[PDB]
Parts: sequence; C-alpha cells; structure tokens
Amino acid sequence: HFRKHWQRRVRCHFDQPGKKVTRRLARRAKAAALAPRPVDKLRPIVRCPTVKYNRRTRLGRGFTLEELKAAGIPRLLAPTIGIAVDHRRKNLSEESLAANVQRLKDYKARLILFPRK
Amino acid sequence: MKVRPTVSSSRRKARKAHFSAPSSVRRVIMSAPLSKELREKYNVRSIPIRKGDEVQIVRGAHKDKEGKVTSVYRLKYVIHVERVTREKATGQTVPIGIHPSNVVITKLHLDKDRENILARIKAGREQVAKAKGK
Amino acid sequence: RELQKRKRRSSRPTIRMPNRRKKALNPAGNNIIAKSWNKKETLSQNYTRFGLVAKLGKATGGTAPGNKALLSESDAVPQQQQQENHIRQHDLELESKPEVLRALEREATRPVEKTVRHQSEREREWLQRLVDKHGDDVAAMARDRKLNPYQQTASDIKRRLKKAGLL
Amino acid sequence: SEKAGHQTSAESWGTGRAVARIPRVSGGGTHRAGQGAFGNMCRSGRMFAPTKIWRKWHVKINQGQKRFATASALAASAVAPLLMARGHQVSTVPEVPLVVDSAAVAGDAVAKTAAAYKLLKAIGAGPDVEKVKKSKKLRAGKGKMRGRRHRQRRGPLIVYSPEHDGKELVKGFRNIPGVETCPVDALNLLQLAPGGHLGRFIVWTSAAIKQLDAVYESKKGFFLPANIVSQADLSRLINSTEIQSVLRAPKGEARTKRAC
RNA sequence: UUGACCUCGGAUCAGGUAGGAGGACCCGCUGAACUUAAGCAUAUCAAUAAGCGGAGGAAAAGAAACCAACAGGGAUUGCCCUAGUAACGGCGAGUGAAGCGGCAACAGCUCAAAUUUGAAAGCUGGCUUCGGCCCGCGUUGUAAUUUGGAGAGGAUGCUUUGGGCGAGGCUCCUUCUGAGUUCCCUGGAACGGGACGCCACAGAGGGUGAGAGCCCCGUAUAGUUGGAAGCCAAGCCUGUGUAAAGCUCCUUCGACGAGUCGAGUAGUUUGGGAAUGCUGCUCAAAAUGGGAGGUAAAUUUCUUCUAAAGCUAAAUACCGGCCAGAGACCGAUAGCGCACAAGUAGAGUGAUCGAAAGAUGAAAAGCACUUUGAAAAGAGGGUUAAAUAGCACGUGAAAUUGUUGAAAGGGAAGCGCUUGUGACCAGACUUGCGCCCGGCGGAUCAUCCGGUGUUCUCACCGGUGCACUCCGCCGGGCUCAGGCCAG
RNA sequence: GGUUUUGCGCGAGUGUUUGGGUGUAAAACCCGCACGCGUAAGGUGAGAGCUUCGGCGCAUCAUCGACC
RNA sequence: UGAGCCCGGGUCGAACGGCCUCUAGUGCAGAUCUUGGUGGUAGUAGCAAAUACUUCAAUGAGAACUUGAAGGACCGAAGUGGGGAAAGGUUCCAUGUGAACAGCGGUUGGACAUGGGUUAGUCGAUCCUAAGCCAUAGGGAAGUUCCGUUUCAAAGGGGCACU
RNA sequence: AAACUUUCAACAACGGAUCUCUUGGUUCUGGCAUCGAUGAAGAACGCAGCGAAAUGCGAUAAGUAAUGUGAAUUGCAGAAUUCCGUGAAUCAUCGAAUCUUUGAACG
Repeated sequence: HFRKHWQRRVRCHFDQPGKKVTRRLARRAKAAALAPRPVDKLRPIVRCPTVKYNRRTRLGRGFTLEELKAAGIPRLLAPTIGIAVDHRRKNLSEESLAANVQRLKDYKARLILFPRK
Repeated sequence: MKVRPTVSSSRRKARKAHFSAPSSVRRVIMSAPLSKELREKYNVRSIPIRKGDEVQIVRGAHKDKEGKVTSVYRLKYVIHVERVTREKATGQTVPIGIHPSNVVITKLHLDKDRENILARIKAGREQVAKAKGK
Repeated sequence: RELQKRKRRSSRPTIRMPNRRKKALNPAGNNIIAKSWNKKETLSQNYTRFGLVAKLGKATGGTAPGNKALLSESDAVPQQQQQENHIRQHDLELESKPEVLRALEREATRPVEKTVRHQSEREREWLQRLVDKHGDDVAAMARDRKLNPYQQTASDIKRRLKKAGLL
Repeated sequence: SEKAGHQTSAESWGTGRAVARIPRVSGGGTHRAGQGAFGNMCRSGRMFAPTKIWRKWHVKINQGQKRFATASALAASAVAPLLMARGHQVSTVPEVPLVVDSAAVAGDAVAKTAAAYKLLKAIGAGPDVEKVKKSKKLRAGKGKMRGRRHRQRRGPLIVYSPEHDGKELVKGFRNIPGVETCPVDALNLLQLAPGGHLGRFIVWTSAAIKQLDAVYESKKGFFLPANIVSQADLSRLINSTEIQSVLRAPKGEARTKRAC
C-alpha cells in the first residue's frame, strides 16, 4: 500500500516523552493560577448510546438545567464554582436525573466556597 | 554533575566560547592566585590580572623569576613580566608570554576599583562561612 | 541556512533569549496555598499535603500509594429519596486533618463586613415629602401623582420607607 | 540529509562514448564539470541506502520479562562468588546482602558527602570506591570528540526507602565516583546488571529490606517465578543414596587401556 | 431670485491605510505526465508535483438544519483502536471512510428580525487654559434590552454591586560565595609516577608548555547586591444614582436570515445517484414550516435538529524566525555544494551551472653574523626537546624516479617441487636434582605444656627445648638427568 | 505487511509504553478504562512407558467410531 | 592448514588495546567504476606561410630576436601611413624586477610592483522629434496581468473687471 | 669488465594515503513569536594612519551618545592615563542618535 509518496508524509513520535513533560507542566501551570480549585470541572455521569455499550457508563459534557435546579445550584453560579453545564442534553428518564442530582449533592457536601472579596 | 539546563557540557561549544571571547570575558579568564600572605589579609583567593601587578612564576622553565607585570596580552592569553625575556637572533630582547595560571600575585596595584573587588569577594566568603557555621 | 552562516561570519553578538514562560509553574503571593506549596513536589503531592482534590474526573492510570488527590413514598419519585421554586443565586447555603485544609476552612467562615447600601439624598426627600402629606397610608401615596411621578406601587414604596427609617 | 548527494544537475553522456555510463555534471568552466555524480561509487555522491529516522530505535520488552530479569539480578547480588566474578572488591565486608541502619543513614549528617564517605569505609565498601577512582582514564576512539571523554568502573549501589530514609541520601552521594543511588520502589536492571553481567555489590538500608517484600507483592500480574529444578546442587543429587543404590555397576574407568 | 436635499466631482486639503519580502507549517484557486494494471486508453499515480492569490505564531475548524435508534450522546481539534471494515470499482490493478468506545484539551457567545418615542439616550473630528467648546455622522437608525433547550412586560420578595492609589510578591537579566601549585624522580615543560593531605548539594565541561576535583574560568545548593517589563495583590481612600442585576409567578405577548432551499441538466470530485461535495445554465418555493434519518408493519404515524449572518483560547502542525540543550551520527574523497575572504573563483547571451582548498612549533624563538653566487639560493654558524618540524612546514604509504651496495641476462619474464653456493638470522646450551664426606653460621628438630583458630583433628603462636636432631652457606667425591649430528 | 523455524515469558489467556502517575528527567519504575488476536467421546493391530510381571497403556496412524 | 596474530630494529609524537556481550555506512582486482596521483611511448612527433639579413659600439652576470650608427630589403597614399565610431577599461607615461606568461632566449613587453597622467560658455552629451514603445480613461482575466493610446473622460490654456 | 634491462636493500625524491586532531556538518528535543511607506529583503558606492577580500559602519562613516565593567589595543608607528580618574578598551550591554544611491520605490 505504498502507491503514493509516503516517504514525504511520515511522522515519527520521538517527542513522546517531551510532550508528556510539556503536558504535565501545562497541568501544573493551571494549578498555579487556580491554586485551591481543582484543575478540572465536575462532569455528569451518562450512559453510552449504542446497544453494544448500554451496560457501561461514562462522563458526559455538562449537567442538564433540570438536574442543576433540583440539586439547588443556580444556572449562572455553576460555571463560577466549577460545574459544567450542557444546555443540549435532556433527562428523558428519572434514572438519569437521580444519579446526577446525587452527584451534585456529593459535590456540594465536599465544597468550600470563599465569601467573595 | 551539571543540573541547570542553561549550562552546557559540550566540548566544541566550550572551546568556541574560549577562543572567541571578548576582551572583557578574557580578563576574567586571565586570573591569577593571590599569595599566602595576601590570602590571609583580604580573604581573597584569586583576582583578574593587572598591568601594575607584581607576580612570581611558579610553573614553566622560568620558575621562581619575580618581576612586575608589563603587559596583559589578551589576544594570545599571556602576560609579560619584566626581565623574563629571551633574545632573538639579532640580539633583540623580546618578552616571553606566560599564562596567568602559572604565576602567583605577590603585590597588587591598588585603586578604588580594586578595593571594591577585594571587598565584594571577601563579603561572600564570610557570608557562607557564617552560613556553614551558624 | 545561508542566514545562519551569515551570523557566524559577522562580528554581531548572538542575542541570547532568556528562558521566559507564558505561564508560571508555582503559586505566588501571600495566601495559604503559596506559603504551603513545595516547588520540588508535584501537583498531586502538594494536594495530598493540603487535603484537597486536584482532578474531578476519572482516574486515568494508576497513582502512587496514597495520593488522595485524584478522585415511605405514596408517589414513586426518586427525588424524594435525595431531598434534605426559588433558590439563592449569588452564594450557596452550606452546613486528624491537614493544617492547610483547616486554614482554608477558617478563611471561608471568617465573618464578612456587610458594606450596606444607603439611599441617595434626593431619594430621602422624595420619601420625606410622601410621608409629610400622607402619613403612613401607602395606598394613597401610590395613587398620588404630583409626589409620585413614577407610578411606584404601594408595596414598593413601603419597602423603601422601611429602609429609610420612617414607617 | 535527504537532499545530500542530490543537489546537482547531471546526465549520462551516452552509450557510445568510451567512458562509463555514469551521470556527469554539465557545465564546462569548473573541475566539477564532467565528473561523475549520483552514485555510491562516486565522490560527492549519494551513499547506498541513506539512513532514515524511522529505523525502530526502541525495543518493546514484555513487563513480565523485565520483572523476571530484575528478580534474577537481585538474586545474583546475594551471591558472594558472583560479586567477585563481576569485579567488585568484596573481601572486607560481612553479610554480602549488606544492610545498614536507617537511623545511621537518615538525616542531615549523611547529606554531607564527608559522612557518606565515612560510612562507606566503615561498613566495608571502601576498597570498591577507591577501585573506581583509580580506574578513570581516557576512552579509546572517536567518543572523546562526541561527549564521552572518560570511562571508569562501577561501584556500590545504595538502595533506600524514600518514605522512611528521606531522599537526602542522593545529595550526600552523587559526587563519589562509581557510587549510584536507587530507591527500592524503582529498581533498574541497567544498574543491577551492568553490561549484562550479574552480581552488583548493593548496600541496602534496614528500611529498604523491610519494604522489598511489599513492593514485589504489589506487582500486578506478576508472581515470583518457580524454578524448573528444586535443588541446583548436582553433587548432592548424583552422590545421594537413592541414585547410587539403583545404579548398575560401571563398564569402565575414566581412561581405558589400549588393547591392540 | 435665494435657500435646502440627492447624485457626482476637485484639492501637494486634515488624519490614515495597501503594495514588497518570507512562505518549513496553514487557507484557497488552477492542475499534469512518467509509473502500475509485465503493452495501454477506464482506473492508478493524484483531488500529488509545477503555476497563481492570501495570513499567523499557529492557521483552519468551531458552539448542531449533528450522531444516532440508544437505558442514549451533545461545539471544534488531535492520538489509539474502529479497519484494510462498511462502501465503490471487469466485484481487475485496486480505492477506501465514518458512528460508538478509551485518552489529550475543554468555554462559550455576538447580531438582524420589536418603537427610547415621557425626550439619538450613540459616535468621528479639531480648538483647547485639559474642563469642556463647537463642526459634523446619523431617524433610509447610532446607544440600552432580547438571540428560540430562549425571551419580553407587569407584579412580587429576597439576594448582588462601582472607581482610584497601592506596600509587597512572581518571572528574567545581573555582582559575590570550596579545597595543594606540599616533598622526590623522568621530562624543554607535570597536567606522569611514588608519598602526605584537603574539598565535595560542586569528581559536567573547557583552558593552562603531557591524563589536573583542590592553577584559572566555570560547576552544586541556597542565599545575597542592582535593574527591566508584564501580571497578581495585603491594605488605604472614596462611592449614590429612587442606578444597575439574578431568580420567582402569570386572567399579557413571544418577531428566528430567498435568486436561498428545491427540480432539470452539464462538468468535476468522493468509499458514497437516497447525486458525497462543489460550480455554471434553465425554471424557481414554504409557514402547526423546513432539513436529515428510522419504518413491510398499513400510512408515510415515529426520532432528532433549525440552513441560507458573525466571533471565540486549549489540546494539533511546523525542512523557516530568536535562541538553548543533546547524539551507540560523520570525521577533510566523509559530514551540507560550502570546517578556509563559498553560492566564492570560474563557465554560459541568458535561465542557470558551480568547484578545489584544514594541521610548523609550547612559544616565531620564522636563520644574527660569516662566506660563495648577478640573483634565486647553497655552505658554515645559530634557534628549538626536535631544521629526521625551513611558513614547498605534524605523521609522511603505494604507483613512479635517482644514487650507492649485491646479483642475473645466446629470441620474454613471472610461478611449483628439490638440492647446491653466497649473504644474513631465531633457537638450543652455559648446568640442575639427589646422596655421602668435612668446615662454618645459626636454633622455626622430635616430644610435652598454655592460648588461639579450624575441615574437630589438623595447624599457628609463646615456652620447653642446647645440639648423634633441624636449616642455610662453602670445599671435595659419586649417581641420575641435561643440547646438535652420527656409529 | 505476510509467513516458517529456534530461544524466552506468561499461559485460556496474552499485550505496561494512546495516555496517566512518579523520576536521580528522552532512561528506569508503576498503572485506570477500553481495545487487538485467541478461548468461552472409546475398541481392535498396534504403539513409547510402567508393572505387584496378572495386566495397565501417552501421543498418533489403519479402521470401526460419537457429536456440531 | 588458512584468513590472520605476536615480537625484534628504525621513524614518530598523544593517545590505544585484550576479554564477554551490543550495534553497523564493516572486509574488493575487476564494474569501457568515481576522485586524486604517476608511467612507457619520449628528450620522440614537432616548434609553418608572409622572400632577409649583416658589421661596429653601448647597456647588462648573460644579447640572433635591447638600443645607437652604418649597409642590404619592404609597405608604395586602394599603405605595413595619419585619425575616429562600436567595443575594451588603465592596456597611456616614468622608475624598478625578471618568480610565472610572451612554442627559443630576453636586459625587452599590452607581464609584475610602485608613483603619475584625462583641465571646455564655443568639441559631444544635455534641448527637439522620427519609425515605434509605455502610462492615463475604460474594458477583460481565478490570477500572476492582457486588451486598450483618444476612447461616450467634468482631462487646459489665456484675458477682462473703479469692489 | 663496463653500459643497458630486471630483482632486493639503504638513503634521497615524486605524491598525499594512514594515524591523531576539529570554533564544521547531520539528526533529535525544549523555551518563545519578532520584517516593511517611521521605507524591508536584495543591489551599489564610499569610510581605517598604514587594507585587497571577509567583517563593521554611512560624509557624525572599522563608527557618536547612554549604561555597565574597570586599565587596555597590538603587525608597526604615534598619542595616551597624570594612575587615585566622568574613566583605556577592535570590551560588553543598549532604551538616544547619524543613516550616501537604488530597490515595494513614490516629482
């Protein structure tokens, strides 16, 4: 399968340990700007779409507006306290609503919120 | 070993920088040790060499020859000390070049600028001596 | 390539770039994290010592041992199991351990100066002229027009009176 | 360089001229004009099979193989004949799995290199240290102009527990030539078997020895391998009373008499 | 007659901006052939090379007219597998994705469609005494509010604020910070060897008349002087206007992009005639609408999104730019064409083509002076450790040449086996062992007794041992074994 | 990228190195979820070997077999 | 056995080798091979035509081919003369050298080195237009740019006035 | 016998191999984003006491100001520097300047 000019398009990854150090220093950099805060936002727990992966579960993009309201978190405050919000996703069942409400409640119990200025 | 990433242990880069140094960097390279009497007086080990300094040669074929420095030839990394000379064919006295690392300074040409150099080196030696002690 | 050769022949100095970075690698300032941060340690190692979490996501890969920083109803409703249309918006109502975490708990629960908001001078005269003609009958001041040019509602005027001091 | 040997304009002169059919540089006012190019046989040409960076420099070894080899290297370090067979001066030290007190090795005292040097002569690792010092000499060949100026012998390896000993060991050592330092949580076969030769002299701490059984228990997907023999002493196995009572009488001696 | 508005002009008018270079990576346009299919034309090469336009430190893409058929996912980008699978090709040469999943990184927003109408609230200039003065743009619409998993407006009750200084801090350049030139010998010169030390969070590297941790620069770790620019910031002054903002509720409303979708046709492209995308021409839409899917399930039932306006960091690329660090790389016919006054000298009308060429010595100390020669140079003498290092310069092979020494040769030389002559050589041998007589110098003789070790019965050490025993040396004699050729 | 044989590790499993976590920092050490490939009943002639010397009989061939 | 290994003697001056593994741009008599150097041929082929040279003296280390004088020849104004245009660029002059070049030599040269030399109101350029060419107005082309030269261009001169 | 041709040795030639060296190349990795009408990249002509080239500079011309260091440059000549100083230097840094003719090139 070498009918094209593969010799002029060939990528060797000798910077594999170098880019690992660059990525770890980028993670360290955002831990210095946001010193007590985590370097990641909290993400919802969703079910994988297809029938091959129905039984397994993974992290989704952001919390729905309805599960954010039931947990007691206002909309305009959630990005300010480290919670991802997805306006596209929908609940569509009580099972997806209850798991994310419990996840938001557990984040609230472990949260220390500093009083503004 | 080396630790800092700005340092280099490359042989060609070290040799390029030595032989292509400016005359200001060449002055620091041409430094000579102070004598034992001067070392216990100023708490200073070595100083860059000077036109008015008095030196004693301790290495080479002109060992134990004592005289006053007459020239600091920074182009060929040599100093010229008085009366340490050789004769050409024509009976003309020409001076022999001695590296400052082969001589020891026995008297200093002192101005206000040298006195700051002895002071600044002396300050750091007792800084760490107190740091190592207490 | 030819420009690089031109520098070697030229008697122009090589402009050495100092190793400056866009983003800093250590916290700075006078706060609890910057005083307790260790430069020689890593992000997870520092957050272990602080007692906080660093990554809220899934644990990708294996960690060092002990790093602690990488994380009856009549109506059948699941929300009543988790219960403890308006909520607070600008804050949240909340209810053997490392020293940095204890210091952060004291800074969060330290009492805050109120910085109360007063009313303007012209607002005080407008409320004073309203009481001087109508006493405390807020329904009459709402229906007034010369002394209430904006048709402020009696519920709103009563709220401004209570802030002012005169009922 | 991918363009090396190809930065020229050359064509073959033909097949009828009494010269070799090699491409020659066109022109006419230079030494280079009419000279052969574009060949591995030619001066200033292109060498056969130009070296490329996609050459598979790194070798993938199974993690089970690595842990087997590291376990075999640790076993050979407990063998005192294998230490002498490598080139280590092990004659003045007792208990060839050397264990030193962690209390004698943790703190600011051993952080100074004079106490690290004093500790090595006290336990018996002294002559190995002076062996490395006296063996430093210039390297034969072209490696001197390529950053590898000198070479010397290897010395003892200090194995410690980073949690219990306190990481200041590395500063106390690291200027004594030949002496290397290594945590018990990450052992290196490049240090354990230098050059592929087994039996390096290792100085352990009391904390590292107690932690060594825990770090081999935590290896997931790996157990300590079972040997294909039970007793490696063939002398006891052959000259046992079980084998010899069964044996049939010898047909001959070690050397036989010439008959005719 | 005079004056507005509209359109169109002039000015070396007041103030601005564009062009070219670079182009490694990036965004477009245009676009081959060799090759393979052992020939070749579909196909492949290749949506490549060459040509043209346009940016940045990244560019581009980007917040669904998406994927899917699920218990659902949720902007874009990149890696891993998906997978040589689906799909399309005489179902040849072959071409060749994507969804899910695991990671890296994540951030959301701005308009048009609504009248501020109880007050164009907006902005460009240019005159300033720097605070505010006019000239205008603009109602054919500049501010505020709103941008469809929304929103407005009323009511209602809680909850939120704004500016200006600023100690100090973080980056980055900067001064300063360890220890032998100790004693002998070789050497022109120790940086070599022998002995005695010392420092080490420094035994990386380089220089110094030879291999230097301690002669010198640097090297390690924390501090410590002085300075630059960004950003953060403890605190300290003030604030304000019936000013803005978030939510809640509802007997009130809720505007969403057209020569654009779409149909027909031609060309090109794709794995992709439900045309995969794109472009030209002809015709040319809609409002419980439109787009893409699922479905034999009984009629287009169900699912999921809103196109024709716009912005936006990171993870990704990088043969170029300013630097920095490295290599199981090459070592002057090698490595870039170029280690050198190399894209130089030279060649061509021109586009373009394009070399060869490193090394005295530690230091020029690069032959003073004399002598011969017209001169070049030569010989003495001198410099050096070395003129067997004379700038025709480190070492100095072979081809080929000269001189001296030895030899051979009546139409080839060279080669194999075997003597001989002549020249020149390596070995071997030089005496060792034992025994017996004497003569010297000494008691590590046998035994026994104490400690120690070990192989637990063997040794060592100290004493006893005192001299027909033990060990050395010398002087004789005898035996054995000793080199080459032979009878 | 296929394929045959030899050595090695583990073996119904095997593969750490996409990535993450440490590090004395391109090394070495450790590992989460997925993913690639594979996996989810004998007789007689015999027949190596054992035998208490009566018989037991591996793998596999000829054949008879049993099942998908 | 062999590929080879080791030692002695001379030269030379700064690094090198044995052993076990690892690694590769790893082993040459040929390729009308590549680059560089060197032979026999060989002191050989050969060093033309333009008729032609000779004597004395000077210079010089050295004189057939350097100079002076004197004899003998020649170009014969359609020149072997005297000047320019184009082109070249210091070749012009003086002094000094004789390493290389000038098929022999050289004291000579258009060779090398060091100095010097070109003086304009009137000589040419500079001003004018010729055949022709380029902008500008417009119009094509994806574009680098092409057509277009007076073309449906607001295209430029001059004067007068009791203000 | 010599000469000539051939063989071997020694020394001397021709030539530049081998060995050792390397301020060069080649490849990989890391930090950062910075040309031009305020006239770029490129082309030319000038500038040093004694320079042809390479380098630097532009009629303020192998350079001026300012800052730092602290006593040179060097092939030769000449001044220097009073050396207890606004201060040498073919020094370094660099925030102010000068900046010939062209070239996008613009009467």
